[PDB]
Amino acid sequence: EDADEELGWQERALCAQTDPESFFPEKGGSTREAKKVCLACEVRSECLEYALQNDERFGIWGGLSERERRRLKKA
Amino acid sequence: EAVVPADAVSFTLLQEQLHSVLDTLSEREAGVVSMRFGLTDGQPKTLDEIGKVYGVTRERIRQIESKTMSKLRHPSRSQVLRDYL
Amino acid sequence: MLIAQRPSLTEEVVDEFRSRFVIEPLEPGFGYTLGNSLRRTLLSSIPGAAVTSIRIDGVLHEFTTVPGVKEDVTDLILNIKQLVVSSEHDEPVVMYLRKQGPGLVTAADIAPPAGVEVHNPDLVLATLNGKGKLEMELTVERGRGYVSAVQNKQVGQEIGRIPVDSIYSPVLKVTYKVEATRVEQRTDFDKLIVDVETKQAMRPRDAMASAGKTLVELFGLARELNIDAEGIDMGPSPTDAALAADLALPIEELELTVRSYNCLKREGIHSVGELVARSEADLLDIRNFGAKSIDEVKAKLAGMGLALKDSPPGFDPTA
Amino acid sequence: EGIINPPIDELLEATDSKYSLVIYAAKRARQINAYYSQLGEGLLEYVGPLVDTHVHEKPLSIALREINAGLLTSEAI
Amino acid sequence: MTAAVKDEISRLPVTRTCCRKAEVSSILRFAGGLHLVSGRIVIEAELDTAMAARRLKRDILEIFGHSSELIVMAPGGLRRGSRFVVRVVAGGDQLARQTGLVDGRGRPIRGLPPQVVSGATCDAEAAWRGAFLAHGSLTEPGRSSSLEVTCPGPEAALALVGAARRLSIAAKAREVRGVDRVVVRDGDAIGALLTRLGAHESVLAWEERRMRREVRATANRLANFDDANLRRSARAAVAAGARVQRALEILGEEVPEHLAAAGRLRMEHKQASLEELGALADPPLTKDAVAGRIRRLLAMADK
DNA sequence: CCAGATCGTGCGACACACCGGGCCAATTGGCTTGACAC
DNA sequence: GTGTCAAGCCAATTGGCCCGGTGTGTCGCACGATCTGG
Ligand code: SF4
Ligand SMILES: [Zn+2]
Repeated sequence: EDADEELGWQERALCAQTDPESFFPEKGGSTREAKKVCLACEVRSECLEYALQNDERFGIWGGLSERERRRLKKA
Repeated sequence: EAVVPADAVSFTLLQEQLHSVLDTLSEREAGVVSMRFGLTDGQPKTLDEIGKVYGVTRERIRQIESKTMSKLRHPSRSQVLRDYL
Repeated sequence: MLIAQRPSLTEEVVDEFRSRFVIEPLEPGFGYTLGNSLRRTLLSSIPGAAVTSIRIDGVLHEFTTVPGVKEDVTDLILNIKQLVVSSEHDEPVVMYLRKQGPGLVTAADIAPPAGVEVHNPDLVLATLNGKGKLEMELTVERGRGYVSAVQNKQVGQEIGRIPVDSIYSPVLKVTYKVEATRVEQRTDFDKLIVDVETKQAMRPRDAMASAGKTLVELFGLARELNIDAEGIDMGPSPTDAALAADLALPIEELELTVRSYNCLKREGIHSVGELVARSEADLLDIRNFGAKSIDEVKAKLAGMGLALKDSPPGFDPTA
Repeated sequence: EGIINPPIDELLEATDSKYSLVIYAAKRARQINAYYSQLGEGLLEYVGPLVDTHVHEKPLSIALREINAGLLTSEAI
Repeated sequence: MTAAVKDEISRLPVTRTCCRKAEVSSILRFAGGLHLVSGRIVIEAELDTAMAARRLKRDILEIFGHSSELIVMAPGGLRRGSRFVVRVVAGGDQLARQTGLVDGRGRPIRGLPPQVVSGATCDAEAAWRGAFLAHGSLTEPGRSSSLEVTCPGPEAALALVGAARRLSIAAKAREVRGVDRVVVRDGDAIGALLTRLGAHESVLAWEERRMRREVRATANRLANFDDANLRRSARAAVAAGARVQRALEILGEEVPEHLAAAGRLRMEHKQASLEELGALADPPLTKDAVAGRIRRLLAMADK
């Protein structure tokens, strides 16, 4: 369009159009919904890179949970 | 060293937006964040006092703060607050 | 080059015979290139018919008054001048008015010969008092624009002839103006407003069409110098531009009998254009033919009005 | 059309002078603006507009139109 | 059935600007589309409701500043729907950009706009009002009911679920054969939600209906609620018999032997199952024959 | 003509559709306990 | 007394992932009726 400017990859996150509470389950909640949503987001690689760089162990980023991020970070 | 009206109105809008965003969270999470950063009274509090009021461990209180802090810094609730930073 | 914004013409009706046309949005300038041209062509380039001279009676040039009639010579001439007539004879044609007695002599009392007509019989031409008589003759002929009695004075002298000004042009008054109209794009795009007022005979729209045709001919006269010369291309002609939505569509049909669609699909027809034209012979000769199938490819084929054996646009398939 | 609508002569037939008309129209405009601002929240005494409006019309113009049409009355307190 | 509830919802007066913007965005996101033409964009919205088309038209014009068309060509294309298609041509690109459908200088947006999400709870109520107006169905799989709205994608379904959560309600996304929807199975939750949207008369009618009907003890469990469901499919066959009496009002158009016999067996044995009815034929015909015969009887009596 | 498209008819296949009933898994959320830095 | 990290365990979720009745409807197709048309 005529915006001619991009703030970054945040503006192009699919999860913005979806329940923000579904990415932080609670009391035995599931993860299939958010993980399925992430697999269509275009900036998934950028989201995962940002999550790894900031090394936060809460919520799910890039389509992976906290445990998956820990396992990936082990190497 | 005067009050620029644009900056004052911007700060007031930021305060309103922060209160609105913190409302979407649960009561416990919003309360712990408010009493940790002292939004209501401007008096920062230690983790142990927060646990005392909540009757939980200090480390457990530290756990809650991190969860909410990451929740706000997510690519689903950040864009409502990105501009003000 | 491409104009990139095709101007449009819109009419408004003020009275029975008064209109106001708006052309917009014209490129910067171009509100004066074709404003004075339209006004002058309207006012001086449309054929008409009018009275040229009159013969009130055997006695005249007593300008003080014509005996028997209340008014004077000048008022009578003006009333005659207001008359609107239509004629077909190239040569002048003479008609007579023979009202008698007291009363109000009007246009309906005239006795035009064949080939001429008077469009406002209700016009009042004079008033007769004291059992007066008014035996008048009117000569009518065709012309263009406004030509005065000067250029109509006759060297040959006749006792009763009196030449009068002739108003041939159907349009009586034309005015125009231009304004700025663009906000979205850059300003300085011209909007042209022309107010036209004619007489009872002709409507403003016909006058506008005739003037446009005459100007188109006049400027084609110069465009003929080198036909392969680039100009400003309007581009999307409205007629075919609109009809492209249904005439040259690749899809042969959307809703119709499946039997006929299947039969005609694998027989040498893909886009409705290939079928609209040369339909009868193609449907007859080849194995694919139907008696009542015509009803499905003749009447229901006209999505928005169409008959077969019609010339199809876009004969080149955009493969 | 624009800032010359409605005409001042027609408006002055509904009041005593320009000075009173100014305050009359200003008070009505403030009422309309307050009604718009608090329309979503709990109901309040404010009412109007009483005439057809546009997408984003100045409340003062609506107040002047209402005054001209004769849908308002001014008392003395 | 639903039409009355949708009418009550639409006739309701809405005041807060944010709610109106959210409702317009939701309706445009569910039952509307973009039709690229001449390198520009035009917006169409097909609604299967009486006046919600006027509501969307007025809201667009007032809060966004645009002029609509409201062509009443039926949406189904067969002219039977008699439902309204509102179009925006001039400036529709700006409406698309500032309603949330398309933003970020890129493709359209799959789910609900980011602005409707993350807003006051009233904003979520408006989002549900719009979504339930676009599509919807108030089904009764038995005596207790279940709402339904066929969202145009999993992202929209999940967004609606999340918006429901903020209203204290319980919602469940679901998908079948590639088309997905949102279902709230619990009847009490159904009433709770339908109260928020604005409808009350419809809420009262639904509450009285379900309350009176549901209180039919059948020991639950299998073969005790399952027999209750055979009887409920028999009540569905009673509705089919009502369709057969509609066919009788039409006279059935001098039907042949097979369909007449099938209808007679269904009516006389109003509780007998399709298999049981088929077992009653002189030449024993299977459940398939009765199924096809009722299918074709309904097709014939459609008029 | 009479033969395929469309549909009547009919038989079956099969995907649910319950409607509940239950064993186990993910993961994981919450809480604590200890340990290490002030 | 505070502010981090680093494990560790139990528990109610959802959820996977099934058993077990019929039952129903969408398709998936054979025969055949009827119709419209090569
Ligand atoms: S990958 Fe990141 S940005 Fe994309 S939907 Fe998932 S959490 Fe949002
Ligand atoms: Zn709201």
